[PDB]
Amino acid sequence: STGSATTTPIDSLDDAYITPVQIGTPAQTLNLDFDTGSSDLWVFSSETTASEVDGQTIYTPSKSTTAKLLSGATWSISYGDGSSSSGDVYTDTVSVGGLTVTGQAVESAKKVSSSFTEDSTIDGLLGLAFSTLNTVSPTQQKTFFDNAKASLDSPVFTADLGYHAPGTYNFGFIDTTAYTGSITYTAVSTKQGFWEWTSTGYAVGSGTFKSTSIDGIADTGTTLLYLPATVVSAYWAQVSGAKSSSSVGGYVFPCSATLPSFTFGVGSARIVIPGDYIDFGPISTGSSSCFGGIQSSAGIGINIFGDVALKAAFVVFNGATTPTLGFASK
Repeated sequence: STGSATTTPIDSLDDAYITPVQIGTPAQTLNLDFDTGSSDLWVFSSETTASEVDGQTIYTPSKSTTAKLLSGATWSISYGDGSSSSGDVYTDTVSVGGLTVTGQAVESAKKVSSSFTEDSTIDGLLGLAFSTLNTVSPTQQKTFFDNAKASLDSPVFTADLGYHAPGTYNFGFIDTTAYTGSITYTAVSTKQGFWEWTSTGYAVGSGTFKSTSIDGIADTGTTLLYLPATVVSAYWAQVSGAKSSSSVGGYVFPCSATLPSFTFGVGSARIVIPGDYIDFGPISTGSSSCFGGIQSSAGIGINIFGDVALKAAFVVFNGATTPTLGFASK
């Protein structure tokens, strides 16, 4: 089997991407944030505290003939941006782009933090990291991908995120028309439960490539590119007037700037992030200070190849017995 679903930016900045997902019988379609940095599939629901719902579409298990309470199971998750959610668990039929999993754990939110409430466009998350990170207790649950894997034509999924445009998540096949040149594969460590890999270096603009190992995670659920302070300083030093602002919470730059590109290494291959991808616009409405899309990972504890990086590539998440990651230009 295979699946193919379009993923769409939630706003003009590509802050996140939503993908329609069918849950239950008859289908209830919710728009979920596919997150390769976490491993819970959770939804706004009929159980979510009413004051914490503001425009989201909810899953109502009582209206699904295939929903079953997973008795005694609870979940609770906290994300890197400080947001959180928690609740109880149902199993139900879940389909993505024509690919169906029966008995998928669907984590129903009883509580969500303010950032989730405030984002009316995101009806929940669909985790695509390794199932070892799943938070369901006392019986840990598998991700949608883990459950689908054995049925897939090939044990892979791909992320093809657009810049200010829709893109695609495919399951079970590699669309050879979706990228240019060849795919370069690189080793993954699953030790922390992430799609963790080591980039071979970077360049700023038309500058020379610096060969240096940068361990980080491929994380579709993180907006920006978070890299070591040394690398980030070298990037922003090439932008007149750019500075790190503790009041704003990172590097800002004059909105009048033209940003240089940023290149990262994948083995001997190179992925180029155009400068425009690094522009996250005015820090506040009408400001001439703009927020940067490359930020320091210092104090996160891990480097994160988030959407800014991933949307510059066609990315293969290879879930074979020994997982690997592939990157191609597009």
